[PDB]
Amino acid sequence: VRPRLIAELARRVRALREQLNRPRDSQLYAVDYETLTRPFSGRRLPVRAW
Amino acid sequence: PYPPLLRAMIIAERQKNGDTSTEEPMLNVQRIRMEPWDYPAKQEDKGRAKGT
Amino acid sequence: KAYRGGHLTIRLALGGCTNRPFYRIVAAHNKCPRDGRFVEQLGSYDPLPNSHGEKLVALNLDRIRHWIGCGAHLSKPMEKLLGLAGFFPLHPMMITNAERLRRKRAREVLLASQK
Amino acid sequence: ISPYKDEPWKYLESEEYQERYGSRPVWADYRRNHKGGVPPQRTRKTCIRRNKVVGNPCPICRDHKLHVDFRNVKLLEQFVCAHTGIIFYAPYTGVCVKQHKRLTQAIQKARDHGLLIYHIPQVEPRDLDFSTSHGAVSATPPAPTLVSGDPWYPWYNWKQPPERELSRLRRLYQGHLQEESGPPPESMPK
Amino acid sequence: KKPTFMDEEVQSILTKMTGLNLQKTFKPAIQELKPPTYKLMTQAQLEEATRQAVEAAKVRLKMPPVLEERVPINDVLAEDKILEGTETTKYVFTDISYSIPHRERFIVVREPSGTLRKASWEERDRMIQVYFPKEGRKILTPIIFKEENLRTMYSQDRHVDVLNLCFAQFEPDSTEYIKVHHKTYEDIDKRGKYDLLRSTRYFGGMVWYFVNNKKIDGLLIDQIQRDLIDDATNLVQLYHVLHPDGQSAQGAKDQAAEGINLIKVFAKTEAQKGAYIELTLQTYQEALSRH
Amino acid sequence: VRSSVHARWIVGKVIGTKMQKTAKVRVTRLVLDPYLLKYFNKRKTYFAHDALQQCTVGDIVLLRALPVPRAKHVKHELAEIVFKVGKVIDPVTGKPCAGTTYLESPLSS
Amino acid sequence: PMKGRFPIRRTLQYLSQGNVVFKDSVKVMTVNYNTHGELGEGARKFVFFNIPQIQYKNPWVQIMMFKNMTPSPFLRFYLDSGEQVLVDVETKSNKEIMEHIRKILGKNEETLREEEEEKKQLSHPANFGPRKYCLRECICEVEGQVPCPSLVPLPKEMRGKYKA
Amino acid sequence: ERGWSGNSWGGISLGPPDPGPCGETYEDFDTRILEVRNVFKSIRVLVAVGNGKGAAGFSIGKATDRMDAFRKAKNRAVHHLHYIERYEDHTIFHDISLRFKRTHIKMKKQPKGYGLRCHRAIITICRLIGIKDMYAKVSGSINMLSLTQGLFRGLSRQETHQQLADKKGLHVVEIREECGPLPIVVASPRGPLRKDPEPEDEVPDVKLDWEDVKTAQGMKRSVWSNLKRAAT
Amino acid sequence: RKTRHDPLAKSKIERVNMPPAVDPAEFFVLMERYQHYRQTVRALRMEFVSEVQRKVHEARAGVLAERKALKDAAEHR
RNA sequence: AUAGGUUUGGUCCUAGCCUUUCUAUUAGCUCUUAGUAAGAUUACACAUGCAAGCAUCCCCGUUCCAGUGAGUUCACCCUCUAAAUC
Ligand code: FES
Ligand SMILES: [K+]
Ligand SMILES: [K+]
Ligand SMILES: [Mg+2]
Ligand SMILES: [Mg+2]
Ligand SMILES: [Mg+2]
Ligand SMILES: [Mg+2]
Ligand SMILES: [Mg+2]
Ligand SMILES: [Zn+2]
Repeated sequence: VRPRLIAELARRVRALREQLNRPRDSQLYAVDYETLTRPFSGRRLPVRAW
Repeated sequence: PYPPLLRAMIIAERQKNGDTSTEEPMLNVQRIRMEPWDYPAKQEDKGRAKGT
Repeated sequence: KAYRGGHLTIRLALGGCTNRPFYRIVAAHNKCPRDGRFVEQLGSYDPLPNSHGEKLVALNLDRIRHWIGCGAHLSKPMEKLLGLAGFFPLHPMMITNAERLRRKRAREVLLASQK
Repeated sequence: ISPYKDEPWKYLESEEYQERYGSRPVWADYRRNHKGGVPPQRTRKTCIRRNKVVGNPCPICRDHKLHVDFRNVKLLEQFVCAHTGIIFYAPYTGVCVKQHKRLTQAIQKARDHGLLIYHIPQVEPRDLDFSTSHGAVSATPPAPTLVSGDPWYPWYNWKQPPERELSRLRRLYQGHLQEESGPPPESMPK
Repeated sequence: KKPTFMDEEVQSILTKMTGLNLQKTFKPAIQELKPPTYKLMTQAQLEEATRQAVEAAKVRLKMPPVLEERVPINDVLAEDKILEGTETTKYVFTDISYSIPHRERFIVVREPSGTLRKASWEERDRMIQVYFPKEGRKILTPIIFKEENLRTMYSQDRHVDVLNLCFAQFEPDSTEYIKVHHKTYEDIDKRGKYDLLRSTRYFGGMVWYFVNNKKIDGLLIDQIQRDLIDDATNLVQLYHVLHPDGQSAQGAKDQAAEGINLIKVFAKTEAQKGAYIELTLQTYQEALSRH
Repeated sequence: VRSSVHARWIVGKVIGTKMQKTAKVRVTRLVLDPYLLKYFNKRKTYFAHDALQQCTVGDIVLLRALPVPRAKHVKHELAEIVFKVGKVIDPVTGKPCAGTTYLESPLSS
Repeated sequence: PMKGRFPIRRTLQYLSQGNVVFKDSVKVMTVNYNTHGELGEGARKFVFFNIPQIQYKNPWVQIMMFKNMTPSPFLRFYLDSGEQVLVDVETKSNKEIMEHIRKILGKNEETLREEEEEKKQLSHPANFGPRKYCLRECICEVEGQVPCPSLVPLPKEMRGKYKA
Repeated sequence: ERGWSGNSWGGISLGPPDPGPCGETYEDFDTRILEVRNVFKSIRVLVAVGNGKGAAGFSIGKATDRMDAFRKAKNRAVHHLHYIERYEDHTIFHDISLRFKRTHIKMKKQPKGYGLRCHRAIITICRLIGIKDMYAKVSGSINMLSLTQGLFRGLSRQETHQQLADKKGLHVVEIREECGPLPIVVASPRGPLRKDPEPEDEVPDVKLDWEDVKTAQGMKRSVWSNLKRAAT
Repeated sequence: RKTRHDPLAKSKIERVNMPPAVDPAEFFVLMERYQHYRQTVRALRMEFVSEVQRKVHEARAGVLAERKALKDAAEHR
């Protein structure tokens, strides 16, 4: 089997970059009260919570 | 009580094996405690939104 | 084949032809296709009434009990079928639908009386 | 027009049939026209197309007095092997597919009516034990609910919720409420 | 107690009365044929092969048990009135677990009214044939069993074929099985066709029916005419043990009747056609003396 | 359950002894020819651990599977020497033999 | 004609006529026999006629043969436990050898019947599926049930084209 | 009616043989042409005759005119008749494998209703003989004269059940699958019967044919075998 | 079906899934019915699990299996 | 293969080619109705519109289903043992 080292390198780099670029609670759980959407993702909250 | 068909099978097997008890087959539900759907869950096991 | 997560479920796989459905009650991985690979066939269900006016349901109850005891889930139509068989309690939604149909027919009868 | 339509079997003990065929099968002298030494593996579909016969009609279609009927047992026997009871395949006798299907149906009907003798084997019993004592075929003791006329479980019946719970739900679903439903009809409305 | 049809004594009497004709028992079947095989055999080897064939014939002639008509199944497992009117057709639920005897297999019906009940015998048989098909059985009753078709079969002297079809189609304790067997026996008795069932597994059942219905005159006549005097005497003895309180048995005890004397006492006491029995017996005795 | 090696017990002939504490053994099995329906010998090479170096080229040995492979190709060990090359002891009578003749007569004891 | 002496040996019927199914303990069978000498004659026939049948019925059992290594012919069986079973076959006929090995290390007929019954359970007759696995494809093949639309067109009322 | 083909002489009937100089009539015999060949001009014809009851023969006739050749061949054939033994007057007594020169013929006894599954010339000759059920395979050179000669030799050298019983001094017992384990004695020795049984041969040293075995085991895949054909 | 890399449809940018209207009485009765049904079903599932594990234990180290193993070992001896 | 045609002035033998059988695709010409099944040549490039949401916010899902046959002994059995369901 030909070694697949680029895959391992990519996996390790992605893991490192995810554990150094963690989004914080202030970013993840912020809300725009006028539109009731998460600015981090843009996804609208369910109606029953508005 | 057991469901009708399952109760019938339990009784039929009981009679086949020679036992002639008249006691109804019965399901214990004491150990099945019904938790309200809004009871707090384990936050430790919950995931997190991935950065992107 | 390894699926990410998933579980065994007892469900209905559709066979037959156009306008003529037939169901095989099978235990299969929930991620597998509806009519694809399965672990074991646990019965059948012909939804069309036959020449005797009957809907035939075959249930391999020993194997159904075995697979439930092995951690298999159940699709809602399968739960309703087992409720009709008397193997399970009648599903809440069957009772609710029966009550809703009763109320609708009462409304229709009241309309007829009003007219 | 044949005078034997109502009673086809008559044609087989008429002297005309004896002159034409004698004691040999009605298909004995027939021969298919084809290229090569190996014939095609199916016969023609039908010798009669829009009330017109083809050049070489098959044994059944060449004689209009021969009627494929389940009561014409003597004719049907000529298309069944007397030593094995197996219906000859169509290229064996040269009958077209239509008449072969008709003969097969007639033979099956004659066998089902007891008019054609066929081998009926002797089989073993379905079950080893003939007891009828099991609960599957005997009577199961009625459950107490079945005696008392109650549902199998109490929750099968509608119970009006308390007013406090209904008010709590009306507070929870402000502005998205539908008309409150009372207890359902006790029986199915007719 | 009164003997059963499976009693070893009754079984032995009926086995000897049936007979064992190898040529009839192993008549050439009309089926797909294969080239025969050939063996060089001594006299001893031929005798051993004949004995093995006799054993195979004995296995083939084993008598089906005679069963009483099954009682109808009328049992309600539940009455869920909430489901009434929600469905237009009944549901039939068959438990198809492999290792269960078919008479211990749970088959239930959910009716449109909401009643969960047990299946009837006919429904049970139909479902078992649906899911566990048996060679020779059909889901729907064949039309051969109608009155006119069975009359045709009788007119062709194909009674054994009718009984084989009945055995393949119906269960022994079913109403249809009992009715068809009884009508075949009645035809045989009415037309003196007892030899048709000899050396078959149905002769014992036919004899049992005749004895239990007190109509052994025709069979006794046939046995006397075929010079099977031992069979007739055994038939009379079986009649006596089945009906030990009848006039015939008491007369046989009183007169110490044995052998042909038993037949004479039966003809004088409890024969619907005793005069013709006496005539045939006298003819048999006269021919025996002449020979 | 006791081993991860497929071949549990195998009889073979020693064909090599040039490795340290390892015997190279030739094992033949009978394989059916699908077309001819005749059984032919199929050969496979096995490395067997021989701690004492008691194996000689040409002797018939029994090999038992190791619980786990001790090397890339060494998955078995020498359970015993069934037939020492040129030093066969007749298992039936227990006497030494040279081919089909008794070196020591069975009657001698 | 078929090549070789006794070509019947190279037929599947002959190979399946074998009656020795070894227990699961037997792993290896060594057959030591002599090419010459009347006393081992039966053993030679055992190699000629019965080893193919034994191998056919026991594919995973290693069978190995040895010639003219000992004064007498013998069989040795090696078991999974490490036990070895020695069977002297000198002065015996090949039938005697077959019967002996069947008796001492062969599965009895009861166990084989139990295995066959266990096999039967896998092919459940009530299961519907391909002919390769099931007696029937679909419930439409059962008499009295609604037939396939391929053969019998369904009435206009139960078809979606005329229900819409 | 046509022969094996529309333009072929083979299979054509020539009618009954003419009354002979010996004074015998042959109205119960039928004649069939097997081959017609130009000899370089004259004509050589191979014909076969038979009464359908085991009496059959064949002959070569050479003449400048075809009809004279037919007559010569037919008249000579009636005076060189074979008698062919038939098992139950419908088939042969046992399988026959023969080679005449380079032509191999392998014939198999078959049950009733099997019909004649044979080379067309063999079908014609079997109809003349009265054999109604048989299988035959012809291999090697397909030479009509050699085929006819080999067929007649093989059919004339078959051992009946009675001959086998007299030779071995034992009962010949027939086992039929349709008749169960019933032993049917088809032949018994006319002389005394041996009290010693035949050696129960564990494995007979019979020469098997790879075609028969391959057909039995299911590795014969020929698209030409077991094809539907007209009744023969 | 779409993968997580496929963009959302432009026709669905402004879509709100309005929750369905609620009937208080039926809602409450349905909640109670689901609770009771799920309790019964969990009891049945636990019984089936106990049955399965019991069958496994009986197959591996049951009295019948022990006697069979002893008989087989002896008969081999 | 139940075989057949074809080398020579002729016979026999050997030997190839072809015919007869059954499927699939495409082409010509010709085609009425009903039911069912199946349905790009191309791992070439793609306009356009849809194919993943749900839900009192967290999460969960979008790693599935659906598609293709480019590459190609990763698929099967045993041992061991994660993740997952109960
Ligand atoms: S295959 Fe069953 S309906 Fe078509
Ligand atoms: K969610
Ligand atoms: K590919
Ligand atoms: Mg022409
Ligand atoms: Mg050629
Ligand atoms: Mg030329
Ligand atoms: Mg076209
Ligand atoms: Mg784990
Ligand atoms: Zn026609």
